[PDB]
Amino acid sequence: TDRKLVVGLEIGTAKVSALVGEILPDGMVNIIGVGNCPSRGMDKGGVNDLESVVKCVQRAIDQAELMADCQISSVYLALSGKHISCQNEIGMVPVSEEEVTQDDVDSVVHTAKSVRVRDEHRILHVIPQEYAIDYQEGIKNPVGLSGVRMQAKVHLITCHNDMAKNIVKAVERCGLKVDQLIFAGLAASYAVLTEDERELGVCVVDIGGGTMDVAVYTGGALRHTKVIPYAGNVVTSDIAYAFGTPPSDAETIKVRHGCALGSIVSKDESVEVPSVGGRPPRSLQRQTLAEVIEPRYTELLNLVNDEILRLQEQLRQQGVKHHLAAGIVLTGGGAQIDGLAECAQRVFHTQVRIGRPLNITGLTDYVQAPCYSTAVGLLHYGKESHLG
Ligand SMILES: Nc1ncnc2c1ncn2[C@@H]1O[C@H](COP(=O)(O)OP(=O)(O)O)[C@@H](O)[C@H]1O
Ligand SMILES: [Mg+2]
Repeated sequence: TDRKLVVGLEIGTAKVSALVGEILPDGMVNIIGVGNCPSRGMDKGGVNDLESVVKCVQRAIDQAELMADCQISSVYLALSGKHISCQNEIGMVPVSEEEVTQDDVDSVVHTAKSVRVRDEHRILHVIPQEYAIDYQEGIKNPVGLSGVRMQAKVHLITCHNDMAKNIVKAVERCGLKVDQLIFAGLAASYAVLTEDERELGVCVVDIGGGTMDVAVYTGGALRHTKVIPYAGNVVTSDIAYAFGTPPSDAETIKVRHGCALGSIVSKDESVEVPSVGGRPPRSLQRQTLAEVIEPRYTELLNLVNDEILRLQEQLRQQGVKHHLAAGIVLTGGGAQIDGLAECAQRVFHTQVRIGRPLNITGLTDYVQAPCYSTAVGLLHYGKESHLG
């Protein structure tokens, strides 16, 4: 008769995004409300001023609430940060009456997640990877099948206990309930990935301001989750230091004229820059600016490439699919720079594409930017939370 709504909120380093979407019978999300606000009160270490973030959240909430003609009461909250980690466990149970029932599934996943976890961490996501019923490896939906012993591979995403307290207080002080805390990198791949790319094998890199969220899917299952604490802010620091310009201006010139490949930028495109110390403005070439951006971006993607390969090795020792036939998907705000899909192709030596949010309709023009990957992914994750 009506409409099922899902609202996602991302309190980022520079933007606070609130998205309102309808669940359609398709499985697509009809985005009917957008809310943007400059994220005031958050360092990269986290929240430094609660009252500022409360006004920021309710501002973004009020705009999307009015644009959608609804009443937001609960949200799906994103969560980024340095102290996010992962681990993989393996459980095994005797199959009840030699036919896999739901209680068989629930206990083997329970015995996998009931393990010692990284010092000062709690389980944020319990994601089963695949099941093995009597040496039929790689089973996704195993309920109903026959067998004696069943193995389950479960992927655990863990986070520090306190790293969410501030942003939960911020949202709760706006009269809103937190439906669930979602890892930002997880929601990102929910938005930019197709299901066949997970089957073929892919690696998503959510490139924000302070973190690079990396997820690796092989054989249709999430294999790895890694947070690298170096992103677009380190690139901005290079421009501010290599040219002697305020970081507020180094951020402007990077988004306005930056490029990850000095190979493709012309020699006659010249940019102007305000200098520090009240000293006269300087004039540099777009190519020279790209010659500063390229070494850092290459170094960052090599950190991801180094993480992909050593994971691929350990997967080879375990007899699990490992090849990334779908390639690399770079997403996030830091992935929107020119020439990046080409700079990454020289690093990973495979197909690279810049992914935007998928599977959406309505106000798609407002959230089609790769920086909206996490925000849209909160809508899809919450949609899957409903139908289940
Ligand atoms: N057109 C662009 N070119 C290069 N970098 C960009 C561009 N747009 C945004 N960025 C970078 O992306 C980062 C912000 O991405 P975002 O996903 O909003 O961060 P977070 O996930 O931490 O909130 C900033 O560091 C910014 O410099
Ligand atoms: Mg982002």
